[PDB]
Amino acid sequence: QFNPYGDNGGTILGIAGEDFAVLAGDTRNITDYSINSRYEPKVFDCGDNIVMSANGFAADGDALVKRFKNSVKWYHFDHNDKKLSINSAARNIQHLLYGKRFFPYYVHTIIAGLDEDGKGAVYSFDPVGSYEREQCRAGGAAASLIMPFLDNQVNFKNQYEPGTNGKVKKPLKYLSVEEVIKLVRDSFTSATERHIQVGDGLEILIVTKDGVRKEFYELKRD
Amino acid sequence: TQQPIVTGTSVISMKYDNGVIIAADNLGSYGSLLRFNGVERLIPVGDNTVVGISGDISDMQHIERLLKDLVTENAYDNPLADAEEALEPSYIFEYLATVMYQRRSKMNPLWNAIIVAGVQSNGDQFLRYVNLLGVTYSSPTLATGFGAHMANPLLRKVVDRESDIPKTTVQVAEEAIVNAMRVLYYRDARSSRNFSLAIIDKNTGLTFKKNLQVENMKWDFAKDIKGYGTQKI
Amino acid sequence: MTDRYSFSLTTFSPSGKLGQIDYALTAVKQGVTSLGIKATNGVVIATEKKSSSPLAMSETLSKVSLLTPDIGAVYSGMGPDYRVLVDKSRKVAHTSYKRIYGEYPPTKLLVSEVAKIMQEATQSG
Amino acid sequence: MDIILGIRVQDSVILASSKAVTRGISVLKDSDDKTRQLSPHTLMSFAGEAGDTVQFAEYIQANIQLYSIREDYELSPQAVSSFVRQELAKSIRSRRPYQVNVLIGGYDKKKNKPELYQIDYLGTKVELPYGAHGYSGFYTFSLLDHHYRPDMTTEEGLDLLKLCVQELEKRMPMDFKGVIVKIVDKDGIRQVDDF
Amino acid sequence: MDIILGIRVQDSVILASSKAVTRGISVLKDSDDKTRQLSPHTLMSFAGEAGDTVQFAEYIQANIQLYSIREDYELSPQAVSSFVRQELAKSIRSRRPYQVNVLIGGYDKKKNKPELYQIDYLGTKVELPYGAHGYSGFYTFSLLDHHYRPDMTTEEGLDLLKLCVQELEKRMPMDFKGVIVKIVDKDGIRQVDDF
Amino acid sequence: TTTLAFRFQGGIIVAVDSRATAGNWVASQTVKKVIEINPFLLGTMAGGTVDCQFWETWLGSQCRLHELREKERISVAAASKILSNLVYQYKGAGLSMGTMICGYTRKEGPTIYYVDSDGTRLKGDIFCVGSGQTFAYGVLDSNYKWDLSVEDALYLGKRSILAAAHRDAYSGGSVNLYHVTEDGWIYHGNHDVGELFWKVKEEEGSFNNVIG
Amino acid sequence: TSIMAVTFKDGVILGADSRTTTGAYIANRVTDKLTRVHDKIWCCRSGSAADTQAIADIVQYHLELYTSQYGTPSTETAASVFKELCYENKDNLTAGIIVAGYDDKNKGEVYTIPLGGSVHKLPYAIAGSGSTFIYGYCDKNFRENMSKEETVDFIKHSLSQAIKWDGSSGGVIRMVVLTAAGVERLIFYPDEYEQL
Amino acid sequence: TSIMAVTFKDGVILGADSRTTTGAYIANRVTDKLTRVHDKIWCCRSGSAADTQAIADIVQYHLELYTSQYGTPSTETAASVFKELCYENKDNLTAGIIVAGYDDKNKGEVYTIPLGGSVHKLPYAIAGSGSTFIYGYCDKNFRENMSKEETVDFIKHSLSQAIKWDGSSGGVIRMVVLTAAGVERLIFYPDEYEQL
Amino acid sequence: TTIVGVKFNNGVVIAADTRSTQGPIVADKNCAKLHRISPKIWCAGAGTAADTEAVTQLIGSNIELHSLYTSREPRVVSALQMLKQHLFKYQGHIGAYLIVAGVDPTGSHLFSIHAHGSTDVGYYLSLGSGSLAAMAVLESHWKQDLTKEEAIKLASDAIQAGIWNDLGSGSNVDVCVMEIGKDAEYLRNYLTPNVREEKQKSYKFPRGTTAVLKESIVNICDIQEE
Amino acid sequence: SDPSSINGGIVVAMTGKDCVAIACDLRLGSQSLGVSNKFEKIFHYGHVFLGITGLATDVTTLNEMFRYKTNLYKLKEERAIEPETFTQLVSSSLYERRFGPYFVGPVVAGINSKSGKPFIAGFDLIGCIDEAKDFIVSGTASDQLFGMCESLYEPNLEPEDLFETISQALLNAADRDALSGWGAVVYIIKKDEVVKRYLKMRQD
Ligand SMILES: [Mg+2]
Ligand SMILES: [Mg+2]
Ligand SMILES: [Mg+2]
Repeated sequence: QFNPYGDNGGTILGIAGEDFAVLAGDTRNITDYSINSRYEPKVFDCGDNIVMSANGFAADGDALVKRFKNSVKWYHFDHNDKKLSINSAARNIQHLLYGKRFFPYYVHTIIAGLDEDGKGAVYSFDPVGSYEREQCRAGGAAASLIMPFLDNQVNFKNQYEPGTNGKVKKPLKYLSVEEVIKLVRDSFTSATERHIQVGDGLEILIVTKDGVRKEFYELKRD
Repeated sequence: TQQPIVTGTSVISMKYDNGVIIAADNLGSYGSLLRFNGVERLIPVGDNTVVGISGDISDMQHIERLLKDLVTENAYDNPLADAEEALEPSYIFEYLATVMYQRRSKMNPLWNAIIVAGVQSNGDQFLRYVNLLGVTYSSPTLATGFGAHMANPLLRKVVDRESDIPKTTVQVAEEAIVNAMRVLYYRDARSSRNFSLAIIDKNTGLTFKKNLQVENMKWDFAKDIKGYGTQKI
Repeated sequence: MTDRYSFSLTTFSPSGKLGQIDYALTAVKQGVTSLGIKATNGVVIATEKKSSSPLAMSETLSKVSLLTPDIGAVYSGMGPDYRVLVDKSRKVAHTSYKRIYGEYPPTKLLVSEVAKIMQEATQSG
Repeated sequence: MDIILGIRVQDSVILASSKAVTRGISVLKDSDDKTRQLSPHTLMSFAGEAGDTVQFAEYIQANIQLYSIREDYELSPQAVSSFVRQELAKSIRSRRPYQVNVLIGGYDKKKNKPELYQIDYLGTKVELPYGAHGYSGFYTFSLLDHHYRPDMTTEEGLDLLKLCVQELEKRMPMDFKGVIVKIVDKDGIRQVDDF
Repeated sequence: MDIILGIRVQDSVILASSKAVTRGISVLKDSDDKTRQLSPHTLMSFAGEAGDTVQFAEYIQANIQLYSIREDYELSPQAVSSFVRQELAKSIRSRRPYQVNVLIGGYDKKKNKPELYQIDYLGTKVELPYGAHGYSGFYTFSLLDHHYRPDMTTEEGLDLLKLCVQELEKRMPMDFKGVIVKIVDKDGIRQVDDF
Repeated sequence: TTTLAFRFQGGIIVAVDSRATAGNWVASQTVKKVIEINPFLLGTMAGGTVDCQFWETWLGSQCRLHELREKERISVAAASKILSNLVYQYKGAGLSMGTMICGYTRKEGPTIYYVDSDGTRLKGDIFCVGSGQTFAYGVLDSNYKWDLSVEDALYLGKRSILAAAHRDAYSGGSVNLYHVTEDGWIYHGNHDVGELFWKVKEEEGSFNNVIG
Repeated sequence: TSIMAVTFKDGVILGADSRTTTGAYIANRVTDKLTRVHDKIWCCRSGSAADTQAIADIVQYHLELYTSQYGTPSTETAASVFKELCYENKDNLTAGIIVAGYDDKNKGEVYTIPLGGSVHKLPYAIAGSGSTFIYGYCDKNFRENMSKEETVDFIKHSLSQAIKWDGSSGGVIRMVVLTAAGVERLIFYPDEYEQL
Repeated sequence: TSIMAVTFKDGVILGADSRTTTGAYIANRVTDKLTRVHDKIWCCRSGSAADTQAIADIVQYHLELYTSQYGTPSTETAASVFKELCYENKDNLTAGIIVAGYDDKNKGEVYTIPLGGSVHKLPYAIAGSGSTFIYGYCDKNFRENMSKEETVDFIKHSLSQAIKWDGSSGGVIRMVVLTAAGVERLIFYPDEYEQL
Repeated sequence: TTIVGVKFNNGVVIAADTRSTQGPIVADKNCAKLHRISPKIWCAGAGTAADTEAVTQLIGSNIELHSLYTSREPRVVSALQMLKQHLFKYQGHIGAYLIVAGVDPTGSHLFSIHAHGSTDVGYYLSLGSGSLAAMAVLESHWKQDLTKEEAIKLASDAIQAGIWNDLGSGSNVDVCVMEIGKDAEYLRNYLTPNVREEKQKSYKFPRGTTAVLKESIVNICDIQEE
Repeated sequence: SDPSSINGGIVVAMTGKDCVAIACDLRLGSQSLGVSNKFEKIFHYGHVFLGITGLATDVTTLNEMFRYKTNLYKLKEERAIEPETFTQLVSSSLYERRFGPYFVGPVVAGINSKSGKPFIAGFDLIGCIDEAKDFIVSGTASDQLFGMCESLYEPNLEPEDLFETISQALLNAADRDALSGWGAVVYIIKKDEVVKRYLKMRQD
């Protein structure tokens, strides 16, 4: 029997800052126990200061990203070059995904950017289009290895202030872009060690009011 | 949904400093039967692209005709059909990739793994993969089927990353490819000795080599091997 | 056929003596002298290689035997009985210990296992 | 849903229908009325798959109400039952059939006779003195066979119906949370609010 | 069978167990006691597959009674529960396992403490203040979590148990025909004949 | 999931948990299971999916078109039936949905409709939907009265979600409260279950089994 | 697998390819499928390697113990011991074995034992996946009482074709000659037989 | 079924057995598997009889209408029409067809179309269940530019072996010779070919 | 898993990677896959990890007893025969795929064993999920009359091909060299090309960060005197 | 259906400077239903500690079994069993049920009384030993524990620092697993003192 789906592995990570956002993802592409490419870009700049990644089955991922980019283009034509806000992009993506509700895009989609008040934003989608704005979201193969670490080190979960002994929580202080990138890199380094489908390279896209910037880092190739 | 009937095995390829090399044996298998020994599985499109195809041969022949039709269509009302508006590898690939994914989405795939190798207008090496699922990826070395498991490891010792491409000459790259084809002949039960090799260079253009053979094979050591454990005679 | 001797051949006499054990000890008494001495940093065991004939190669007959890498044994009495005990002692060190704990048994516990085999020949049918 | 009974006596038709609505592991409601008034003197109780039951019942109701307006005339219970049967008979060979069993209790004003029709989801119609759907008949029919008379009063019909419900409450494993009883006669449709 | 509850209060253990016995489509009995006295101060209620339940319960009973005679001594509830768990743990890897869940309510005369043990058919033992098997816990545990106190009297335990049974009677689809309640304390085992 | 909604003197209380799981994996602790259809209508999300999100925001579009055409607030009966008629068209296709459409109008008063992907549409006073519904039902049934205060009713809904969040493995995260009045719904905050549990345990004396 | 045994004037010759595949992967390209159960009684193995090895090892044991008591066994006796194992354990075995041997009294003999466990004495036998493609060729080209050189050419040409068409077969062509003179091993490489 | 088409000096010859079985029962022992789609373009049929007949009938229609408009079609054209049907309807067809024809410009040509719907131009082609047994024989014995008498002997000997080993094949050996001279039918009976 | 064996002039060498996995998760990043059957008979295992260890210990134990019984150093063929007959009895249910190598009075030997009980002889072999990557390297560079230094280089290069290209294999390269007339040298972590880079941050917590309910001393000691 | 994830639960073990730490959650459940918040998964036989995740009836059975075996070991050997020896015993015991296994994920932890060397080990259900230097994880949230441990862990932590690391590793892993939580216990083990701490965590 023909199986139209596949698993190209990979892992992605979106983190929303106070006035910035990052969307990171490893550059390894795989099938089963074989490596297809050590550098196959997964996170894309879609214009209008939005970055997107559709992780899972690469064919559906590429199709969705292509269709969303196309949606941004036609939004400009139809509405007098109006900038597509991140919240509007998110709703538009829901409809793209739910459009194939009964033959889904087999991907866990994440977009990142800035909201209309200039604050950092990350949106997270399941394969059939259920979505939510979030502060922190890892997706893909090593998502289960990364999220608990982020709950602890970003939201300071289970951490309390010494001396009080469980009475006072650690205060939720804001993280700088340099501080976030450290957590992103350590998440992927750790994920590379313990997950076979994660490695080769890490590509991070950082979104600010100034625009989209890229950063690449080597990962273990075994 | 179908099942492949007459099949072609590995297609292997790699980038080098001035272009790309691609190779594929001349066998059309019918299950375990090595039915057709004169099947060309590298199909050149113009003078700047070669599409290597593995998998179902009837679907390959269909793709072959689509490309032949693509060239015809590109020439229509196109005074620059042999110049600025000639077909690029990136155009040819994107077209196939669209078709492959559309077909999988109608649950009626072209049962193939395709590698489009070529050189662009600006001299850039083009090497990208697409298969029956519409999955695409690019890499300094690309291989289908058994090639992915045996050829890539060998080819990656030559070009392990992007920065190794300018350091690799056409003689070193062709040597690696020809060796990989020998390794596949040793170890792939659906391969043949006869194969075709194509080089697309930005300077010397398209060089298409037919009727090549795997040579310099090591078999002499077989005479010493006896039994399966305890047997001496 | 069948082993129809399913009853003890070693039994208590009126005086409370187990005859066959006493007679076994008499057979040990006739046997060639062997000894053992324990030092602070080692132990030594020794015996005489009583050659039955000068034509016989006494190197082939090993009275002192390795049981485990850290345990050795020597005997006095009937050689064949010793030989089979060494075979059983080597095996029991594996079956009832090494294959369970992943290490060789301590001296006292292997001795205990050997003793158990010899006791059973003193009570079994 | 679960239990729906019907009994035609001398001058009226009585329909009893359970109140329970169970969805999986929990009883979501214990006061559900599994019936619709098709016309002033025609009532239809129903039981079957979730959604289909009400969707069908309301669809029939709308069609009969449309006929009542167009012709300024009430269709006979027989005519309504034939219409309903045909819809179910059409339904069974559809892409997705209605999984609904119904009882149609009506009073024919022309003939001055009560009438009870039993129709299953296949479109199997039968006119009866007393009827049921599902496992309800297994428990009740032996009692009805014994006690039923065609010249029973409405008060006697209700007593015989109480005996049926008691037997169901005793021997059925499922708790159907009692029944809503409705009477159809020459004066129309009314509900017995204490049962 | 269906619902079995247990609650350990200050000075006693209370076991409630349904009375219904359904075999397929009919309720064959509405007064079934799903419990056995293992020793004077130890009671075991049980629920599971037909036949296996009673066969197991009586087998355990015989073994504990045998121990009581041999040693002229009553085993502690803990000791009995450990014995019972082992039998079920042995059972699960048998050719045909016992499909039986049990609650063991006992009063330890040495420690002067009530004890309630919950053991499923796999041999999963847990000592609890209150326990249940099957779907019983889904409805009742939220009420017990809210109201339960370790220093409750036996009369308060029964009131909390009535509230649990009422919730089961309201929201469960199956009619379990009420419960037989038994109390285990320093004076032994007795049945609450009105509930 | 655990979602409940009940009618009372002061209108409707809607309470939901916040957990979302994919198998044993907790995907999210911050999920919004109350859809804000419009300023006067609420819907709950139990069922497993986008299906409730997608089709209830769509419902909001239909309710808006209704009151544009009819120059009048849509009834809770009409709004709920638009949804039930829609999902009934998709019956068999595999939609997974269990929702309470909650509202408060002049002609109806406070009204709750349970809508289901099987096509079921039930009016009622108390509803509980999700994997932890049975736990929520226990607390509701034993403590519910029509003459509850808005303060006590809000607490009852909160406490009933907590009861489920504790026992049901697939429920938890945090509790979202809403109070539906005739002039519209009023949000009554997000309540972390972790903090709420210890707060309730101490103040109420409940959960004596648990060591705190 | 492509295996065959052919009787001729001076005795018998066993022939085989050397390819062993796990699916389409060639696990071993230099396999020795010609295996010795006695001095001048050999066999060609096809089917499950684990099974045919396990059988061959047991047969070798039986013929060793037979020789210790009753002297050299006949080729027929060897075939019977093979058959007894294959037939009685047919439900748990996937073995197609050709038994070939040389007596002085009986000279060259060939026995084939297919899946069922049946025995068939033949002038020559072919077996294995690749044998299907050479039934026509072998039938047309076989003659009785061939010379050693003719029989080697017959086997070499036959297995050459089997290898050419069967993907499961390949590598070197191994042969073992059984005559009064003794036991001679032969090997023929791809460059030799492919050009035939 | 055992079918083959062989090109030679003067043109091409198609050859086939005559056995059609339903399981182990021979439904027709005198089947004519050599079927005419045009004057000098014929085909050998294997697989589903209903399918191969339905295809052949449609092809004959297409080549008849082609001839009415554009004159005599090429053997390549005929093979393309066969392929188009077989490829586009591969999910609902079980057809293995060999197309053979004679032009004056191109002379004898042979095209094989296996299950997939692929086309393969060859000097000669073999197909059908019985073809498996003669891959070795045909490969060893085929030569290009044979005479008419040599090609008849090659086909006769080949199909003889296919029939001998394949239970699905049997009966008479039918042949059709396609040359500039015209169209000649040949038949060879069991008593003739069995003794070869 | 990637495991290889390579024959050379005066002996045989085996090698292996050091990654053991549970599905896509790496359980142990420095697993030891080279097992000792006897002092000069070593083997490498792939497949079900418990089965490979278990079956080598059992045969290794029986080999030791056999060596003591016969007063002879154990032979590779004895280990081979005992392994295959055991594995065949269980018909693949014991999922042990082994490359057995060693030296004995007969000479140097190299065999492979599959779970169903089949065995193969060779000068160079490879097993496991990275066997195709490893075999590609072996087929490209192997020759007759390799030296000890060439065989170690070849064997480790074959494992590397597995480490990098196969996802089932990774981390380090273990090697064991068994030369005739010499002690076998086990080279644990012969190569280490996969050390993790220093993290960007230290995640050491401030003491008293975790909330605690109860503390107590556990009594690990025995019942005390007096 | 899947035996190893009916009851749920987790165990994690870590090494520090002259100390080891082992920790577990307290949840026992019947799939979605929480049944007990006092089901401890760590046991000890002398100074050797054993954590066991998986099917609860087997957790109980194996504990009772290793108590049985280590007690007889002690009587015959006249000394308490060591972590290295016990690990081999656990492996042996599990593999003897090769074709009818206990559905468990055991974790050994302890300090060798003679050498003073910290030791931890883990097993699959069938007996394969995973002897790691850094840490061992087990249970329904093992993926989460791998992720936590891999980033949080650093070698040679002091006992009171190691406590914070292993506690935060367990807590945050259990909060991302539906079938783990409902309390937690952490053992800090030194050569001749052991401290047991119950952690305060969310009860959902
Ligand atoms: Mg929960
Ligand atoms: Mg071949
Ligand atoms: Mg077998």
